[PDB]
Amino acid sequence: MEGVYFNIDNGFIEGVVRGYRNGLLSNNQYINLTQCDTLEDLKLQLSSTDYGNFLSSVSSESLTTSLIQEYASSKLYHEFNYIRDQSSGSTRKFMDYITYGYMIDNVALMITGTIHDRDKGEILQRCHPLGWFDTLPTLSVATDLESLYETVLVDTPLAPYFKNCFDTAEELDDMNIEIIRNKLYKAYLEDFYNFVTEEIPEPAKECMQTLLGFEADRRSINIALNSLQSSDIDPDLKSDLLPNIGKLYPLATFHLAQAQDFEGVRAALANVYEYRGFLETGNLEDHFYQLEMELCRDAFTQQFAISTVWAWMKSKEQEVRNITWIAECIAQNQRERINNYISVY
Amino acid sequence: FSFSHFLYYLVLIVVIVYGLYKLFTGHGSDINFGKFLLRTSPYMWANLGIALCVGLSVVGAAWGIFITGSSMIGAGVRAPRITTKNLISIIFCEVVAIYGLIIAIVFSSKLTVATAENMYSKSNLYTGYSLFWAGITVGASNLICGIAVGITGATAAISDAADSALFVKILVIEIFGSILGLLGLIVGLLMAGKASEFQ
Amino acid sequence: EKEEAIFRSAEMALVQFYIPQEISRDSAYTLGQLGLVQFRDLNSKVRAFQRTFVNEIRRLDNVERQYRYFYSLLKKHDIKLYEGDTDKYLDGSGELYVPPSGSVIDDYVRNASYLEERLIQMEDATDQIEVQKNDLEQYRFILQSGDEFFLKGVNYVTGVIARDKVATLEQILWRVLRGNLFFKTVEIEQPVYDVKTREYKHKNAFIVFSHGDLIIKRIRKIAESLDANLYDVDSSNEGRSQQLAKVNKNLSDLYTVLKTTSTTLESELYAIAKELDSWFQDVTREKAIFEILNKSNYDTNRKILIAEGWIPRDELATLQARLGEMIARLGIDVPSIIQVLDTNHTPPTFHRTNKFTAGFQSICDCYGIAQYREINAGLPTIVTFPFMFAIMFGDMGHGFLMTLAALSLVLNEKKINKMKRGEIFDMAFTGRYIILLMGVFSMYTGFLYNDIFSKTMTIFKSGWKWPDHWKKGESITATSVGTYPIGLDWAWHGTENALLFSNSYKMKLSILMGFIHMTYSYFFSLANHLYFNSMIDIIGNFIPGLLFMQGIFGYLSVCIVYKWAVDWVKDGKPAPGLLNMLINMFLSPGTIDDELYPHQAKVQVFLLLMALVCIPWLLLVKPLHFKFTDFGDIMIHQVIHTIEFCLNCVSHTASYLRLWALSLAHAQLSSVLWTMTIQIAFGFRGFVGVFMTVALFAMWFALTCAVLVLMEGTSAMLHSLRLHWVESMSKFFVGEGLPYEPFAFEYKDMEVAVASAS
Amino acid sequence: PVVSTGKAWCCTVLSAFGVVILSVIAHLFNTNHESFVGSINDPEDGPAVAHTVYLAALVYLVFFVFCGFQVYLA
Repeated sequence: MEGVYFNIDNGFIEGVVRGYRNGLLSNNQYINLTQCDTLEDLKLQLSSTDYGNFLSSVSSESLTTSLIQEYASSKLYHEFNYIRDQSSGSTRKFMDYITYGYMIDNVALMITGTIHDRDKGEILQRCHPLGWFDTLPTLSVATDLESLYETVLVDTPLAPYFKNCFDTAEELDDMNIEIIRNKLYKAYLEDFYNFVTEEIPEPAKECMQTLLGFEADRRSINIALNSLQSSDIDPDLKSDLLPNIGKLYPLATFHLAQAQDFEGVRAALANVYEYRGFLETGNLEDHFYQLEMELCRDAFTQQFAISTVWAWMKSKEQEVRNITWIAECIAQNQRERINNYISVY
Repeated sequence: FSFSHFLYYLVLIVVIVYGLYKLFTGHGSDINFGKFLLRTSPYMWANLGIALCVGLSVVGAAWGIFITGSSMIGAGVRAPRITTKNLISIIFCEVVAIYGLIIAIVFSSKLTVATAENMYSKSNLYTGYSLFWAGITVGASNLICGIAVGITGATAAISDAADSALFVKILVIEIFGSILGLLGLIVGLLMAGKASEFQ
Repeated sequence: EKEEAIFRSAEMALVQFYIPQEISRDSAYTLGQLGLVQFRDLNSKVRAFQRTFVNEIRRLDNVERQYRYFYSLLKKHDIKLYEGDTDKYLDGSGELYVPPSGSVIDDYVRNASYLEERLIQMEDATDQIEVQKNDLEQYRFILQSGDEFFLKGVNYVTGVIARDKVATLEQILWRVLRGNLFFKTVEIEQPVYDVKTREYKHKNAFIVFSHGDLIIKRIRKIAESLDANLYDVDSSNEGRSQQLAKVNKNLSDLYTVLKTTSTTLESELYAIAKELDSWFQDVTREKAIFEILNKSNYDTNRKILIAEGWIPRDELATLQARLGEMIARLGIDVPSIIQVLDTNHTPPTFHRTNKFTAGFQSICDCYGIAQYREINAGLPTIVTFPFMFAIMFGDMGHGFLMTLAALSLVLNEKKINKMKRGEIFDMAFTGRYIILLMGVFSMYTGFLYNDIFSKTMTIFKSGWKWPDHWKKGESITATSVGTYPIGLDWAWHGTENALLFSNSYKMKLSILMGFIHMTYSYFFSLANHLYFNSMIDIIGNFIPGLLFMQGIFGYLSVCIVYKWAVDWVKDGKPAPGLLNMLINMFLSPGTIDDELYPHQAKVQVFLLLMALVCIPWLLLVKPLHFKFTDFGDIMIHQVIHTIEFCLNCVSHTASYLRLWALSLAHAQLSSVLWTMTIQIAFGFRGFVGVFMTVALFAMWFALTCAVLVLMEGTSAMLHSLRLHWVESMSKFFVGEGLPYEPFAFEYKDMEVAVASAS
Repeated sequence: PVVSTGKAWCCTVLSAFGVVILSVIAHLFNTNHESFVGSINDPEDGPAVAHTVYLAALVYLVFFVFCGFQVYLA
């Protein structure tokens, strides 16, 4: 069984991340945060949680909605960097593969910001400190891709993912950079699924396979619903943007690659059982966040598994989205939709 | 390439070809496992039983101790009050080796010196066989018991760090998991009950 | 008059306080200067931002935030804090002083708010000079480099980059310029302290030669995107002379501007560094009293706060005798502001510890806080905990070294309890009477085991006699001419069967001491059940549990002691194996290999049958008395208590064999260390052998003081601790309780509060 | 001198226990004791090996008075 060899190098990590799980805000703590009047009341009410004394040394009057999520994210990222420094062998590779997906978003953000002639220093902020890679600010030169890959991207770990990307030889606009980002993310999800299948042991293997399948399915549905808009894409040129894994791959990605209107997407998801309750709703991303949280809650029942390191990392990032949504309503007096946070724990 | 599997397949090929050679030559009774059991000294079987009993019991205790101890130190960074509460999870893993001490104390009283004639008799061969398999039985049962109680102790430490009202309900599984080593002790003391010393 | 509360807990009382609002801030100091009231939270289920007295907390911890900023600003400019060591004008005798009154706290608040913006506008103006000092200091390094650094085939870029990024620049500029680069670099041996980041940052210079206009403008962007500081340098040597004479003369000017700007800030920090500590103590005592009134009710119709608090009942004559003094100070006749209330909550525990029981009580409190008015566990631990250590550490010589290491901490208590210890020497100092008793009992036990530094003593006459004569090398035996009065006989020393006799004694000693210890711990359960008036716990748990383990494992101890008292050679009967009849009492009942006493066969069957009727008499009488007055909360708990009480009898009585094991291994290592280090030097008569025994004695003494006293005295101490936490307190110690910890004032020590916050 | 805080005490304690133990060992080799001289594989000459232990006691006494003054400087 799995507990025999797991705790030789991952027992301290397991115990620390389960203790990190225990600081997730339950449903009553969000109600107590919702009842706050001003933002100092939100600070006092968050001081009685496992965030406690993190907005110390700020002010009583320099407290802003942006600053709250900056500090609440920096806490999360220091915790991730603490767990990754205590890992070795296969867990270190697992956490580097978690990091690469943020590196891709930093790459697309830097290339997009270079085109619109703006400052390098303002693209270097708002640029997600977890996927850093020290040679990143060198991407602000030489606005075509062939002078990017041949100078700075071959040394990055994103270098194997630029295989399907060299069909243009010109400069870049907002459409081409999103095509490059979707192709990089396809190659990333397929390589990380292949790493999970061949090298992670079983109770974490099946959990990470269903979590990465959910990530691939959400990418596929959003690429299909962002391609029926004011554009014209050949249907075999769109099947190169959909990842080859998940539970809607071998049939429904054939139909999503050919959907011409909004009713072609509802017809493609009508056959899959876990979906087709999603396209008649309020928000569409509030189904994906809810289903991701029900998947992450189910991953905390497996006790000897490193999927927990995923399931914590996505849950805590949901939590920082909730607090901001409360802090955007207290600072702006918009209490009408304040109870639309997403809470499972 | 699975080099150890290649070693396994080479051993199997050599065994099958050798036995088939002995059949077809006409000498299949030269591979005589019963004559090996009468010419081998009973002191070998008795001392392998004692040594493997205490060694395997100690190995199972140590395995269970690091399985429960790693998670108990990791779950004590945020909840340091679980430490002295969950110490009996380690106590259940460490009484596995005291059973191996007890078996090695009982069985070592039967290691007397036999005479040159009256050496490979029925009683001495019986005592060697009984001490060998009794030592293996209690040592293997204690290895299995120690690893199982260690897994349950790690899970109980995680559950105690979560909610303190859960440790009373996960402690029941460590009580079920610890009777296995005591049953191994009882069968080890009963397999060597009628065995005399080496007179 | 005042009770002792070391056998059981002290008697508590819940006290209600009706405090007027005009003396609410005043009486909180009176109840804080006497630290013997534990308040309880009456405003539960009220959110922390909705309680009263929350604006005062926000103002006072804004002041605490600013004081932490001041202490952090006393770093980077090494200025020591004042540390007024008069810890006497606040805490001490009398337990009643005068607090600062309102306007002093407001002067603290607006002084700390006035002085923060002063230090920010002086600390930013000093810090802006450093970033234009390091730039010109490293640009002065470029201008003194000779001619070979500036000459190799504008046509070059020059700058300073971190040493982390030199290989990255050279690799990127190799891939850009297609292998036609002329990169060159020289190191800088001193670290350049930056302010953007806050490390030391080994940097070095670089120069890149290329001819072009797009190529220079792209190499420049690549270089400055890797955080290199680029510079413009003339090509002629007169150009470097003019730039070294022009950029310098500004470094000395900027040094003069760096002083008298880093000097008034320096003097202001010297002004703040005096009496910052007293400010911090006053502000934290003010916030401490406002967090006690925060958990008490307040009426609106009448001007009355209502609080509850736990107090030891023998000190109800002290709240009245101090609050009368407080009212007599400022005369306002108030109507009976103390009332003793009857309750049905759980009061705290509070054992009084008086400096000799204190370390033993700290040892027993690491396991759990006792129930209210339960028998204390720290009172038997004064003797049994250093004496179970002594059996595992039975050496007359090592106990002498442990007493001498204990008396160098007891004979000077006053010098050490007023200095910092540091987490190992602290546990050595607070557990010094434990080490004293452990060493004394080690002397007694090693006198009975008859070994001093693995050598015997020979201080009586033996009970063994050797034959009259023999040939040199004959296996003789002794003749048993009597018995030996105290301890082991010294005629068992070499003897080639010393471990054959010497560990049948040491195995039975452990079983007897473990049985007597557990049966003494188990009567504390009867003494608890007879105090709390729980006559069903006597007949439901105590009596079957007593007849279970006394009918199995007490019979074994009677059989051990009786077999020693019978002469099995003068009588002509074979001595039976006690372990053999112990196994055959359960696994083959009725039969007897060798008869120990004349009616042994009926007693084995009666004691086996009695111990099997205690399995239905436990687990069944206790729940049914609940039903006929089952529920599941009682039945399943009693099933777990029964199959955990049984199966811990055998496990707990077998866990005491570590007494034998650690003693045997201690004696064996101390005997091998003698015969391998100091025994070698006894055969070296000469001049080389005088030096040889000095070195070999030094090695012997170092290993017998480090390996053999310290890290085996630590092992033998933590196995005696387990026998008290597990095998002793699983029979009387019921578990969970509430610690006392009243509301008092203490010195706060800012460095344990600045690192504790962020 | 020497460090005289962690190096003088570390030699004075070792030399103080070096005089006391080696003196009684040399005394128990001077008189035959059957524990120090009682075996066939054991020093034979008796009070001849008391001399070479007594000289080491004197050498440790020399170290004791030499390092005992070096803490007396302060």
